[PDB]
Amino acid sequence: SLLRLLICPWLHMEKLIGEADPASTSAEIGWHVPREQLMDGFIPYVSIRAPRLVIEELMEKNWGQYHAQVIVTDQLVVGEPRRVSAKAVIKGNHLPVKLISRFACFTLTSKYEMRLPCGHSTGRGAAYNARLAFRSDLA
Amino acid sequence: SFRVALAGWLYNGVVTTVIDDSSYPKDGGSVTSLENLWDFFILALALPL
Amino acid sequence: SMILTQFGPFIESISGITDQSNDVFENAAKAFSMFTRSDVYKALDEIPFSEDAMLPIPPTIYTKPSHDSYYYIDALNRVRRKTYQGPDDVYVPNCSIVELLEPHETLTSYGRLSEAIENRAKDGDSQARIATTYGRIAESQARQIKAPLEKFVLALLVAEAGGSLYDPVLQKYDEIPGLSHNCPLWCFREICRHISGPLPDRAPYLYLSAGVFWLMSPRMTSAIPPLLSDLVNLAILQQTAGLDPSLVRLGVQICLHAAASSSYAWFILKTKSIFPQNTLHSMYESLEGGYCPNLEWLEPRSDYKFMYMGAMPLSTKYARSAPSNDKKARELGEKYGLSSVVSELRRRTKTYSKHDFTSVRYIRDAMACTSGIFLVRTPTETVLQEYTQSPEIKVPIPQKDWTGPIGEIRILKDTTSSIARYLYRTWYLAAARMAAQPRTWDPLFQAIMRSQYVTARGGSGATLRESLYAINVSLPDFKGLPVKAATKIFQAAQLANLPFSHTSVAILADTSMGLRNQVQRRPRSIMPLNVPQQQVSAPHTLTADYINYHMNLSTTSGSAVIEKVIPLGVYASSPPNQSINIDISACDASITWDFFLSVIMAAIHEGVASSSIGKPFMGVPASIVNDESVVGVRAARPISGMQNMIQHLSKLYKRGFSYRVNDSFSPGNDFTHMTTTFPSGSTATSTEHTANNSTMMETFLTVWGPEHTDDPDVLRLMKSLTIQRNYVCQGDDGLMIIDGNTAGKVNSETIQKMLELISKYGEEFGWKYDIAYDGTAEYLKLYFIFGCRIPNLSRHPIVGKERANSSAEEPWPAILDQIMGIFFNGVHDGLQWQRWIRYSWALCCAFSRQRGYLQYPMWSFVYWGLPLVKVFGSDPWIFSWYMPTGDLGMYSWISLIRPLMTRWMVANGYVTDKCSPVFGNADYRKCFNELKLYQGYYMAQLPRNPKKSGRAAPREVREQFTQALSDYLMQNPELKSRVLRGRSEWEKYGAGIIHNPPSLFDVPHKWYQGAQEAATATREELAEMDETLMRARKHSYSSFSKLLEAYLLVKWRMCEAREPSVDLRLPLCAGIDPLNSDPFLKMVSVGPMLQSTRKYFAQTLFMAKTVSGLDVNAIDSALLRLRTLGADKKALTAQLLMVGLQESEADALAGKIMLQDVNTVQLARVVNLAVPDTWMSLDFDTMFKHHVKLLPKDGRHLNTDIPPRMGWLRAILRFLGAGMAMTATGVAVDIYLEDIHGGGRSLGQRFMTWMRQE
RNA sequence: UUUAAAAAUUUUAAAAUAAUU
RNA sequence: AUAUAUAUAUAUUAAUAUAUAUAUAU
RNA sequence: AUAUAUAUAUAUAAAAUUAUUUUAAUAUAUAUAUAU
Ligand SMILES: O=c1ccn([C@@H]2O[C@H](COP(=O)(O)OP(=O)(O)OP(=O)(O)O)[C@@H](O)[C@H]2O)c(=O)[nH]1
Ligand SMILES: [Mg+2]
Ligand SMILES: [Mg+2]
Repeated sequence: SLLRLLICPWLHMEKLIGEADPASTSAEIGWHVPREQLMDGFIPYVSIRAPRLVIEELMEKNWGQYHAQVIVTDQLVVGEPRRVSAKAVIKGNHLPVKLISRFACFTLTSKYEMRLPCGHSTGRGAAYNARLAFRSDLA
Repeated sequence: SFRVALAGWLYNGVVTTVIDDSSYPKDGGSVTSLENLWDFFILALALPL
Repeated sequence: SMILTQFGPFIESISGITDQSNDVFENAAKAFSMFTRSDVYKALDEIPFSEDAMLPIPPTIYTKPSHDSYYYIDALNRVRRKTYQGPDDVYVPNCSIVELLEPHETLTSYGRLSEAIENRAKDGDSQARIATTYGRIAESQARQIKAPLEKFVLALLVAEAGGSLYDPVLQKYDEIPGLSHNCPLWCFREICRHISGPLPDRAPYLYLSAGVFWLMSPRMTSAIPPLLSDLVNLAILQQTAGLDPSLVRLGVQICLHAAASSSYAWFILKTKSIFPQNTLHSMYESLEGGYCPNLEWLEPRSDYKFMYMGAMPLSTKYARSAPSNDKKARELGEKYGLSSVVSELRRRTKTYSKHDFTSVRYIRDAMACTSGIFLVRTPTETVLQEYTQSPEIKVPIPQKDWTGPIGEIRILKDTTSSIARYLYRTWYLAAARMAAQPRTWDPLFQAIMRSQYVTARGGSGATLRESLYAINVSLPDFKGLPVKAATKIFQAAQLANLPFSHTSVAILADTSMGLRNQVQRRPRSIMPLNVPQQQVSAPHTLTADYINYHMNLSTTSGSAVIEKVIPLGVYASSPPNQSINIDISACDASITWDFFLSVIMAAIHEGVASSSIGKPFMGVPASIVNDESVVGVRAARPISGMQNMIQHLSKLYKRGFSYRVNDSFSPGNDFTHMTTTFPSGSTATSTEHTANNSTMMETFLTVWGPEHTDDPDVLRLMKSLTIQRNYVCQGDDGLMIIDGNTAGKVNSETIQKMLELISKYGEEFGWKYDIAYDGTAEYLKLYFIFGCRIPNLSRHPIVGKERANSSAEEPWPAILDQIMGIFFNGVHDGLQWQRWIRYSWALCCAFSRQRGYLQYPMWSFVYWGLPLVKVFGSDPWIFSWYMPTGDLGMYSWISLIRPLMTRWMVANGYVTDKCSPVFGNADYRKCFNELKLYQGYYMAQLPRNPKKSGRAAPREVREQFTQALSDYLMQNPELKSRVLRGRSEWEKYGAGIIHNPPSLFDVPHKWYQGAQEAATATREELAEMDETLMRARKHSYSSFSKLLEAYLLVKWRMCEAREPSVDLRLPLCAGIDPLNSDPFLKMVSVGPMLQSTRKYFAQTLFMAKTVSGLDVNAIDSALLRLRTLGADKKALTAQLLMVGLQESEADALAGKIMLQDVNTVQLARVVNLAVPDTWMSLDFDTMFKHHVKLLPKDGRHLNTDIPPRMGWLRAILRFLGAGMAMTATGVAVDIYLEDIHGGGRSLGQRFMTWMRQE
């Protein structure tokens, strides 16, 4: 009953977006912190994959009325992309599935972490009161 | 209880098996009472063994 | 000196020396108002305390560490307390408070939290959050009173300035030591001194509406507010209750040790059982004599009928035989340093060897010395300590005793070897018999059960809304409505036109949180379930109700406590008999899916199946589900609505509940928490708890006991007990009576062994019985020893008022209700009558004036119930408090003085040439206006709450709201057809006799208003009330009410003292002894209550049930107006139809109305004469029946004659006799009718015109 | 030949006070 | 001059937290 | 990216047993009687 949900929706979407453009059919929706407070980097928290016409529709949804306290650290991870671990605690309400409609294939798990590909220096960590924000390319 | 009553048939001379005191109706009972009727039924079926 | 020079006249007035008057009253109230706190503590300085009040105070109370080390932060960003000893230390700590405050702008010695800390915490800092949480929680702990302590202390000084009192019964001045032996006052003054020091301001903090301002002194801590509240309570109790000064010292010592420890509430919580454990639970290790009541319980025990049969003398054989309470008590006393106090109590208790008034007074005094504070802690600590408890199930139901699934449910195999089979059988039979009744299948019962839970109180409508939103379903919002937002009325209006398959997703939604503190117990917790979750839990509560009322039938719920529950303890504690006290610790957390809810849901799902095969329940469809209960077969089987609901409710109970915590005392805590604890907000809660309690006890005694014990004694004890003749339970707690056989008290070792068997029984399936067998009764917080009720004075704190939030208090005149409640609580506890009355006089002035002023005359307080002292030049202390409240009480106290009352009037000027039948020639109409009697009498009758006016919402949205609400009420075609046919028949026949005949269409128009007034009042309404009170005070009045006028035509005659109704040597209530003369005489000459005499003319024409939205008044007035005028029966039937009744049922009610001629309902509706509160403990029924005689003493008179067709008048006559007899001090006497001015027929015609005019 | 018994019903729906689970 | 009741007539419906927009400064 | 003032809106606190007290004009006008 669970593995069917885990596997089946992706195989169907692979027929629809098997050959389209990855830039046009993609998205990612995480916790945003402004360019200041470096004393922009967002923790992913989800990775959508869907056709272009639905990415256009998801681009305009609110996505901003969801808050959480993100606590960035300075620890490094052995993985290839230079990224620093983090944390997050949602406040108030949890993201209902209705926003990510029945037409997109999202992921059910995710680690909290931020990548630092600019001026490599990890300073002191902090908490920032992040806000959810949709993040796709031009598309 | 069943198996030990069955096994006590052949040690009649050293041990005698009886029905427990607490199986009989309360205060002698009375046949105006359903529970005492069923207690009597259980005793009547169990005694011959 | 100061208080004397201020208000010597008031001291003389309330102390029974000088006649009372309004001028001294209002002048004293002026003195109370124009008066400062520095004046208070200077007056305290004037008191030359003796050495008796002296005591060594620990110096550690003042120097305390900082709050930072007591807190930390969770991995979930939650600021929570760091326990240092045990998982209980989660209360407010004892720390400094000065380094977190900023100076107030006006009062430079007081201040609140610095705004810098609050803003830095709101930004998200760690230390700022911790400091602001500590500050807010300390403020909340200091805000748990009902008024500033200095005001209560001033009232105490006022009352005690008069000195001792003279007893009109004992003929002597009582020996109660003055203030110079009151060590609580001494400790209060010394603490305030040592904290203030050189500073001129004397109050260590000033209680205000918004928040408390701390006195900025380095000698300050957070333990001082509760300590001061304790000391004030102890001082007031010692002065108005006659506690001896040898135990108040021990109480003050324990309070000091509490204030000198790590945290105060935690110490008081660990040390809450040193006085009861060493006095009440250890009395009478050696008897020598004394009397105890001889009650006999009548034979159909289940109905709770008693009979007092005299006092039997005690003997040596009835000495205490329960197990000893020595080692554990000394262990507790040693673990906390309170060993000297424990040894003193344990020694002083062993000197009482006679059941006497003095020993019960000893117990009362020893138990009034425990602190009565409302314990307080952060909400995130309550939710994280209470809701983490889980059942400890040591013998689970085997997995091979469950059939396959039927939807969300599995069934117990009939061949199970567990003990759950008897539970399953009980709930199955209950469900079957409930569903078999034809009453549960009409639309009226469906609608009543629907509307049972649609109230104006919150139901967490938010999470309902945002959970329905998650499946793309809309909901009306009704923008612009003055109605409250978080109310179940609002949810119900939203959820009118919605199919069940849509709203069923909101059954798994989470719940909000509620909080509430108590005396001597951890802060309560609450959860309100929404409308869908309350709907789907109908079969559970219905089956629980059927079990409680028909099958098991061992409970006191739904019965009057003071007529059935008090003498239960009186019987179960009398010496030949014994009592075991059984309680279930953590009852909510012990009811989960793995033992109770699974079995209960399978039972209720199977029992209902027979008589509900295709029908819908309260708006629920007839869904289908496939079953696998039979091996090898798998088939989809239809089910019912009442089974569909059990399916949804089971899928809710399986996962547990998720609580959304968001406390306003710690910034940054709005987490969500998920538990398995059964909720305490469901409709089905309090009934299913008692059902499970009774069921498990009966299965205990019938099955588990005899199968695990071998000695003949315990077997014979468990066979002679049944839950219906030897057990009484209500919800969590319980009581087990053990009758005494002919050989005397039942043996003790056998009872103990049975107790440990019960303790072992609880652990198999989760419960943890807290059993107490020591020779005293315990039920619903009522204590009994040898048949003598013992009031617990620590549970009724005089100054304590609870505030689980930060909201401000209701403005004056909202506090007079609480003051009257304080007086009544003192009344029900048997305090020294003269002292308590005088203190209440002194206290009802200080809360009488406040800002263009508006003052209450004392006559209003006399109207509310407070009894006079010395009015009109009479003798001091003639009136008791048993005088009722209102017109009856006024008539009562007037008629006893009327002759002197008029000769005084004539002796000071007031004279006229008009022979009034009541007051003769004196002109009462001018003097009572002058003396401000009419003013108080008519100002007391005015409400003191802002009547919430409609804010004139828009017509469109209001119409839509009321329409959707009505659609929710009348959902099925049958109710609508009934009401529409009723309206048609009314317009055919009843058109003209009534203009707005009530139906089921005016219910929404009452729910809408009930949503209105749940909001906050506005300044317009406050100013309106102030101006209305001023107006009603500034008139000129000409007479009393018409009812009191008609009353005053009747005279009486006090002839003979009735014979005693109880022995004068038998203690029946501790504190009511010969020292307490008036209550003792009333109790011994009237006798206690052991009868049932409810409803003295509560007759009405409407004898059926309808929705809670409707009112009995409208339907009753309509039926009365339609029966007096004599219309056709079709009109009555049309009214009863459109009020939502069946045809045959409505017509049976019409026949009922046609019987029982309407001369009684009219009087019952015109007059409001009831039995006052204070008479509930006495035997007023026989006083009405036999000892108020309407045939006067020397025969007929031609005036007291009553016409044959006016029988209702005898009722009012018996009223007036009983009230006039109970008002006077001394013993109750035979009162005879004396004379009716006018005549019997004339007075009857006077009442009859009023009855007719309806 | 005149008098008189009169109905003791409910579970009374909501709002305030107090007690309890 | 004021108020009460009697018949009728008339009008009439009754604390903490968060989000959004304006403005000023950086 | 932020701070302050303003205006608007929103969310949060339950069920049961017991006893007591209150819940048929909203207002005015004419004719009637009465009291101050
Ligand atoms: O704050 C609650 C207190 C309890 N009552 C109701 O009383 C029932 C039992 O109440 P509790 O479950 O709170 O008593 P308890 O276990 O704390 O007893 P101890 O361990 O202290 O000995 C629950 O079903 C609840 O609904 C609530 O209405 N208010
Ligand atoms: Mg408890
Ligand atoms: Mg409890």
